[PDB]
Amino acid sequence: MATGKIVQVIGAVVDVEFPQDAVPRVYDALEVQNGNERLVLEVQQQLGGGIVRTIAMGSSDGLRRGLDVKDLEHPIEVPVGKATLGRIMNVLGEPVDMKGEIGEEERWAIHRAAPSYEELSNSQELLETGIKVIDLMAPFAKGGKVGLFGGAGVGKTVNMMELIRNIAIEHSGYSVFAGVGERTREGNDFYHEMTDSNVIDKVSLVYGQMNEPPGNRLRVALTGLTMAEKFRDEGRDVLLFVDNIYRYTLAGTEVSALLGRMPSAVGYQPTLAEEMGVLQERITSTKTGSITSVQAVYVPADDLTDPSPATTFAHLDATVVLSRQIASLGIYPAVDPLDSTSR
Amino acid sequence: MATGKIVQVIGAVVDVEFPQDAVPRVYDALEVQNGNERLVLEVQQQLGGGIVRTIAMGSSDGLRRGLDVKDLEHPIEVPVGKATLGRIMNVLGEPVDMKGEIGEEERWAIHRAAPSYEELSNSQELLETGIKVIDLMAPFAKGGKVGLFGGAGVGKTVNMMELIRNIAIEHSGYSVFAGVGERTREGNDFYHEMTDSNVIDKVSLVYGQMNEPPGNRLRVALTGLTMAEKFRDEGRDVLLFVDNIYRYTLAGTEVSALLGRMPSAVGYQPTLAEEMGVLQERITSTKTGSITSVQAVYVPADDLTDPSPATTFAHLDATVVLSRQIASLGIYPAVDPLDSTSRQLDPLVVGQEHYDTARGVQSILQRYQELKDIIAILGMDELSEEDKLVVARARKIQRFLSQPFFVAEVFTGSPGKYVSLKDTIRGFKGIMEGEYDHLPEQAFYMVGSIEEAVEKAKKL
Amino acid sequence: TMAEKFRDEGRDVLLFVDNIYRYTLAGTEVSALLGRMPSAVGYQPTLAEEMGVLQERITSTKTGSITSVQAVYVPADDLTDPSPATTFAHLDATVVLSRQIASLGIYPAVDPLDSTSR
Amino acid sequence: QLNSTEISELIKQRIAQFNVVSEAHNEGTIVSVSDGVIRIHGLADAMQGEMISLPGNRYAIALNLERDSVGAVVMGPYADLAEGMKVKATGRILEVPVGRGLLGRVVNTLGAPIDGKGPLDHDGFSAVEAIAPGVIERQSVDQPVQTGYKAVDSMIPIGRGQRELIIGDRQTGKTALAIDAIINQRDSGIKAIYVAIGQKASTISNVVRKLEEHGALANTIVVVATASESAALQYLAPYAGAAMGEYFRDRGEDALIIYDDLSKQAVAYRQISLLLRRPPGREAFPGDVFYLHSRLLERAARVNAEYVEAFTKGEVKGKTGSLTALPIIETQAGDVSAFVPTNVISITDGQIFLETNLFNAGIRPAVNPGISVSRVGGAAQTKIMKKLSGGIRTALAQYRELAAFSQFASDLDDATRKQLDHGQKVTELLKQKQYAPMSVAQQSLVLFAAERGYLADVELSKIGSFEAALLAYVDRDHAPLMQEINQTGGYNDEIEGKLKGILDSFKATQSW
Amino acid sequence: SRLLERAARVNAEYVEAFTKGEVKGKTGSLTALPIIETQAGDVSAFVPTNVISITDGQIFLETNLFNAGIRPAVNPGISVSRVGGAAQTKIMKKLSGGIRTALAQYRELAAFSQFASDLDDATRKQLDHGQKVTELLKQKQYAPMS
Amino acid sequence: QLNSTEISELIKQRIAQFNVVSEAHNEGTIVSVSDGVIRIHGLADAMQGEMISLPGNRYAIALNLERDSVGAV
Amino acid sequence: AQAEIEAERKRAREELRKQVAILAVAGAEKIIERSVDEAANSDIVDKLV
Amino acid sequence: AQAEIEAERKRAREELRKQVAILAVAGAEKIIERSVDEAANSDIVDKLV
Amino acid sequence: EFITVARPYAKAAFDFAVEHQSVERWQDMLAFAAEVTKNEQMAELLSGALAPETLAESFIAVAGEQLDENGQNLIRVMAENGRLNALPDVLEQFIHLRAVSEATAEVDVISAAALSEQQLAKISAAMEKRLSRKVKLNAKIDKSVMAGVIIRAGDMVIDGSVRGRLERLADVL
Ligand SMILES: Nc1ncnc2c1ncn2[C@@H]1O[C@H](COP(=O)(O)OP(=O)(O)OP(=O)(O)O)[C@@H](O)[C@H]1O
Ligand SMILES: Nc1ncnc2c1ncn2[C@@H]1O[C@H](COP(=O)(O)OP(=O)(O)O)[C@@H](O)[C@H]1O
Ligand SMILES: Nc1ncnc2c1ncn2[C@@H]1O[C@H](COP(=O)(O)OP(=O)(O)O)[C@@H](O)[C@H]1O
Ligand SMILES: [Mg+2]
Ligand SMILES: [Mg+2]
Repeated sequence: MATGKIVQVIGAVVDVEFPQDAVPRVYDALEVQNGNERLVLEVQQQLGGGIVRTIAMGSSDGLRRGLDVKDLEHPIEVPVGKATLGRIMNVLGEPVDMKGEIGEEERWAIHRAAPSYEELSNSQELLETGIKVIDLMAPFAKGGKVGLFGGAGVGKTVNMMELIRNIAIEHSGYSVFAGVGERTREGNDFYHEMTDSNVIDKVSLVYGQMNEPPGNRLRVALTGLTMAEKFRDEGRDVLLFVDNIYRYTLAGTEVSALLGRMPSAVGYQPTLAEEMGVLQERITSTKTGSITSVQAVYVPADDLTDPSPATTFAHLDATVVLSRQIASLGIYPAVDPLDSTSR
Repeated sequence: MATGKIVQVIGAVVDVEFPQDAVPRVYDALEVQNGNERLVLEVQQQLGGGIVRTIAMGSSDGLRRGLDVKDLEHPIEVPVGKATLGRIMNVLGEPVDMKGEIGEEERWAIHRAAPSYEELSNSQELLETGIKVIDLMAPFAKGGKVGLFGGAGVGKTVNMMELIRNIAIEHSGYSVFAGVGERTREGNDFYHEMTDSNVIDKVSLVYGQMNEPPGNRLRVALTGLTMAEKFRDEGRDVLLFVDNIYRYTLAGTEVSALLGRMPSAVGYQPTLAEEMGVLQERITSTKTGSITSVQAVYVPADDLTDPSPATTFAHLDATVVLSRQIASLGIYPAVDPLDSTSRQLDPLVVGQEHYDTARGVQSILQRYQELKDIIAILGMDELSEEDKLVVARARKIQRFLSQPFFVAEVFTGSPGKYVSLKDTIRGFKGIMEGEYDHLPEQAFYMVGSIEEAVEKAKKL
Repeated sequence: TMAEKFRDEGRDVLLFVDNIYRYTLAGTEVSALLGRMPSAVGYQPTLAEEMGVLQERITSTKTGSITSVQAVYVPADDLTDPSPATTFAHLDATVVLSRQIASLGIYPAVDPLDSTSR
Repeated sequence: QLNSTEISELIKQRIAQFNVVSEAHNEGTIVSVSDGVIRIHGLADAMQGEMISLPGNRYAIALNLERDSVGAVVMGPYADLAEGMKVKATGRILEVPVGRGLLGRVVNTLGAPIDGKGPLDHDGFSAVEAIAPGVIERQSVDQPVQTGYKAVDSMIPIGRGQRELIIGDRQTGKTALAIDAIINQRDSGIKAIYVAIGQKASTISNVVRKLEEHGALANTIVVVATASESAALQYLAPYAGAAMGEYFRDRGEDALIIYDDLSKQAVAYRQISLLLRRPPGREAFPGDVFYLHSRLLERAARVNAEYVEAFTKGEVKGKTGSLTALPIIETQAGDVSAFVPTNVISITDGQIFLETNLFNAGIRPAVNPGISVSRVGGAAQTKIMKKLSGGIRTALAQYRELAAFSQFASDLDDATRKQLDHGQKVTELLKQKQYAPMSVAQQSLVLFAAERGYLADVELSKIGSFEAALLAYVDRDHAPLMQEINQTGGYNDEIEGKLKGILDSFKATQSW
Repeated sequence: SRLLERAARVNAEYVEAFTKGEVKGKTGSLTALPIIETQAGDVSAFVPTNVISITDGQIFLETNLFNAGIRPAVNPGISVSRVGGAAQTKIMKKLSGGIRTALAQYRELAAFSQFASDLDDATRKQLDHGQKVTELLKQKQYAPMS
Repeated sequence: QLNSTEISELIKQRIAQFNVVSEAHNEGTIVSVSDGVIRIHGLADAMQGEMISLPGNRYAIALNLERDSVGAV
Repeated sequence: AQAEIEAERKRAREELRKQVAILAVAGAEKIIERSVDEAANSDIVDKLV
Repeated sequence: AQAEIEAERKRAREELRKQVAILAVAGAEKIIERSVDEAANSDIVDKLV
Repeated sequence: EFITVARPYAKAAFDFAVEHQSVERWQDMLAFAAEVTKNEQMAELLSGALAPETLAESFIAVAGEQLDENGQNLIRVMAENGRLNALPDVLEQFIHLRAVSEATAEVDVISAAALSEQQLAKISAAMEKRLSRKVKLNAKIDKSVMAGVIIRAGDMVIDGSVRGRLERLADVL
């Protein structure tokens, strides 16, 4: 039974009105019949008088005022577990490959609190990646964050594929690859290169690319992370790849501007260091398992002081720099050992 | 009959309330009695029910709430045709020269649509200015636009005076001068220079002075454009002089800030590029006639990167670059020959002779700019004997493309000279080839045709 | 006010103000809550009047004289911040300290190329 | 025209076919008018992105569906509108005509023909704001698009489905390079589209005259939003062009589209955004200006045979469709690191950086090696061009740095003296005249001449006359080889020997 | 602008009409010298931009010159007067052109000054002449010269 | 013209009897929730800096005592 | 061609003055369901030229 | 040249057709205004309802 | 204009009037207040910065024909917020809400002359089938239509006027 009414539509922002007592909570998901296709709205604010301001997880065009809105009593929920290995999904946990359907047994909400203080593992351990340059000059902490700073042509994709392979064969973990705000061409060729290397059977992919409305590019990273968390609970060691966290920051900035909040230090949203910490704090080792993360980072205007790099570097444990000079020498992986760093 | 009543006055911005049936449309001219003076208002916005938001064209002092407002059901509309020639008018098409009424026959509204791309006339007929450096290094065709970029004090206004005179008593075509953001001293000097030089009878002058409300300064470019478009319709090849585009963009910024629009990149108005396009798209040649135009562009703080000069570059066909260094050397006009350019400077439209002469002049001057520091450190007697000749020939070129203007006489006393393009090419082509290696350098300074150079050397 | 009372008794008085900048800063902190639109860098619209209303009455008269030394903090070492820039006009002798010279260890760290007197 | 019965029969057919009955429609009132934005009261069933019809056969786009009013932007002259006029809601989200029938005609953002030559014959309409093909529906770019310029086709190969950014300062041959690419597309399967944003009308008049003069116009659609037209038309144009191109893409054909001054689209979107009071961002551009350019350029794609087969409901089986975009960006003093330039550089797959100090030195086209790249690269390039061109880019970049060093070092090593000559000849060879596109065989044999040393005696000068004479000689005698090269693009030791024999015979027997 | 455009020279007929006779032949004049303060020498500010756009010329006083001892620290060549010689006695107008050219040459040849004894004597004579003119312009306060 | 957090059913409660202060000054109702900031209606007895107890076991800090509502975090 | 089309239009305009009489009655009779009144011609000829 | 003359022929034909359209529809308007009755108005309304 | 500020007050007044079975009295009460709001002297008082409480008392006094529940509460709440000038709209909104709950539509018809009362009754029954409400026709005699009728049912309109057909034909040409 639908109970709400759309009252405004301004770009990707949709306001819907509910009875005074049935008001949804903050991160609940609503849905609407936008013609034939159903559309999911994620609530962002509760305004006075039953009005609720939400952001559309899809194209906003075609929405009338007064459309009936149905209130799902839970946040966005996505499939998790073994069933998602080798598939491709969007933010909403829907297959955007064409292999049919995901036979998941269970669904998890993408929003939850980070591990509690008494739940973190009372130990510190290394992750043997099997690559000489990384293992020597920039070791990985099991449960740490790692930055990738190289450009293009330097073999970044082959590094990610080698990591995906080794974490599965030599260790006994899985991997999640969350591609946020990047080219569709590169995800297509990356899927083809992973299936042409028999590693596709060991990685689960989630994509929100540049052609996607802001909310998708915002929440795709949380979808990937909550799948990595379901792998963690099973007792495994997981790798989570974020193809560009700078685009997660930038989509948070776009959504903040759409909601009409005042601009922060360099125009970034006022909630930047919170939105970043809410993601990066879930990537930790626990006394049941661990999630390690490899994050491609992009520095605006080559400025390591800009608020986005400055906020990201607070969380990174290790830093691997890829250089074209090392590749011109025919040395692979093209890791620069002088600038590569680990704490 | 008047039907509006004033409901607000905040500076130059006035709000007027009308009956719901009769609301004036946008850009309509309203009229109100500011005491004994008659004030018109231009409708900027229809906001809310029956209220109308307007800019006062005259000064807003003395207005009070509840005054009656009559709406003239036409935009601001001005007299046009022969009757305008040799008069001074303001943005409203009212005379300010005290020579009595204009004695009009017809009036046109200042707001109108630009020609469509199908009505344009592709043309390549070069204009022949009386100025050596501009004819040589930056030729421009009928219907084209020319921008005189430079700082303050470099000679934009006197260059435009010289162009008006040369294209008014050598080629006898009409001209229109729209002084947006004029300085009253310079406007009076212009009026007396044109009345003394007998050209006043072929120039139509519009002034919006600096001490007038912002929108009054803004509209003036459209008033001068509307007169040039009347003269074009008659089949003439008119020439339109805009005294400073930078002050047009500043007037637009001011008007936009008064209306409370949200500002843009550098505080400029959001509509900056659309105002520039609505101005510059009406200035084009057509199958019946043509409007050529030259525009002075002040570059603030010496950067071509801020929104005003950056946004006007997209429309120009020729750009002349004036420099205060060259002027301080004492060479006028102070055109930098290396940095001024044109889209029409290629062999196919100017001929191979003109193109080769121009490229050779630029090459000689570049080589001299290279040799200058070797001369400074080593001294001239170390240069090779062909470089000691490039130096002298470049130094004579650098003299020869100065020129005495007819209007600069009051600054220098010497008479002006008009130089045909044929004589310009003949002179530079001779100098580069060594036909005048026997004359002093000062034989070329502030002369007209090369004949004056040889005759001065013979006198020197 | 206490300095003015000692001036009006015909005495001559020394007044030391240990950071005048804090007066304007407390005005900035209050200014937004009083419902006044912010100015150039956040400061209250009335920065120069608030400063001049205090600064103009700390002066010597024909009945008595006040000699005064004010410390004037400059935020973020920016000598062109509105509060220093609008303070400079009031004083007669301005001594400008600089961090570069202090980093040398050369105290007193006066910049002699910026300090001046009437 | 003496047969006035033609006029009377036209009017009689119009009167006869006039439909007398009327139908219900939903109607609102204009409450406010300012700067191109209108507020409408009513239209309870208006939908976001809908086309609202104003009195005068023009439209507004409903952008804001506020609780009690609709904020719409007028597409055309707004100034005659007034409070109290009544508007009707069309049931349509923003459409444009599409199809072969408008191929070779000039139209504006709404698909209305500004060409004068009568109405279009489209097939159906396409939604302007569409969604790109997904990750699984695309294919790798591995087919060449030839731009006809030796510099680009050798150094910076473009593939079908690539997005290559033409970026450079004002007046450096951006528009020329784009329209010469269009003119080259004549006699290829590629259909061309030119979207002019904010251009002055004289530029468009010249562009159309040059397109018809060189016969390329019958291939290409021209979409016009001139500098004086309302910002709504300038902002929403490239999406119309992209839909007209995507029609061909979805049918398994190849298209190429040029967006002239996306930076002017970003300025028009900034204006339309600020006039709606939307919060600003780094340089007053709205927050989503990236999502303005991204969702446009991501539509330029190559789509696999299963996607086109499923879309066209089985009517086409083997074809793969593609749409190739060449956006143009204007920088100020070459600061690539500006906001909108570094966004579009973060979106595309390469850039053709055009350098102004090369352009003024007569190096036209002024492509700058090193800083310009194609990340698709040699996969798109044809084999003969890939073989011949491998060195040219790095050879040119190192020549440029060495010739920068040279000015301070007279009397320099005789080994670098040869690199610095051969680089100066290759840099002299790669420039060419305004409207002269060159086929793959002509470029290939000129590059073979340059790479295999046949210049070193003629290295003197007159290398332009040498290049013209070489082309005319090869066109006279060895046309069956130019045919083989143009049809196959293949390269063999046999073809290597043939090209040696051609240059040996040319150098010994002809003049320049 | 509406403040500064009130400074004007007025012809004899305006004076004779305004005073309703009682004055004839004479011209009225009001000369305005506005002062502006810039923050660290930036001219790109708002109020400096407006006033630099309105007036007939500018006298730029710079702190780098004032510290070196060039007082008054007028920066020539960056400073403009659009009136020129028309507001000069013919003796001053005659004598000023060589000063302008000497300082323009000095400004062009200024860069080499940090390497003076690498230079040629011909340019050296211009460099040390431009220094002597710059030294000659210096003048003490409250000593007006006829 | 904008609303100021006066809404239909609170206006209805005031319609029932204007002097709703006849009810307890000790408590109120949440009216909006945005990014951790909360607006509360009622709490005539609230004092600035006070701990306000929410359902569950949570607290908010009363930052603003405005004309009709309390702003808290 | 300009002089040809000008005289061709001048010739057409006279005949269109006949045709407009018919076409105004056509346009009236098309849009009312009982046809228009005969011999009302005096007002149409007052409109006609 | 012939293509441009064809464009001018189109322009003149359209201008003439527009003038005759405007005159004919104003004529039909005055015809319908004079040439009406209640039996026709009732018949129109009865087709609408 | 202040539709948006009047919506909450109208909704509250109506939603209260149905709890106490007096919609019909509330409507006339609000109509009385909406008329007092228009007077030239009262409109001078409402613009004056009196304290909301005394301005409310200065407004209660001129209307004693008012419930304790209605005037002495609604007017005071609107005065505290300074909304009293919104009363003319709080009325219209109230009426509209009522027409919504009572499933009624105020269809308007426009014609060049009176309809036969068979035409008009057919119109009633046909609109009641087009819509799903009891219609309440009101006619207007506008001469510019010349023949036929315009039926306006809110934002929906059906145009059968000969002028509309004429101008549409004008644009088919
Ligand atoms: N290869 C070439 N050879 C000779 N001339 C050329 C060449 N390419 C461009 N030009 C000339 O250079 C000028 C500028 O070219 P174009 O209009 O393409 O520059 P643009 O960068 O597109 O201009 P803008 O940036 O102002 O829009 C034109 O006059 C054109 O004729
Ligand atoms: N470990 C490796 N061994 C051999 N070659 C490699 C290795 N890593 C990278 N390369 C080479 O570098 C190229 C880089 O291409 P690619 O991986 O597509 O770059 P990117 O992924 O950054 O776009 C690979 O195609 C391959 O030729
Ligand atoms: N050709 C010239 N001959 C003599 N003086 C000149 C010449 N050109 C410019 N000047 C001097 O420059 C001054 C101002 O020039 P102007 O044209 O007003 O510059 P701007 O471009 O700043 O308006 C004039 O007072 C005049 O003395
Ligand atoms: Mg000037
Ligand atoms: Mg261009």
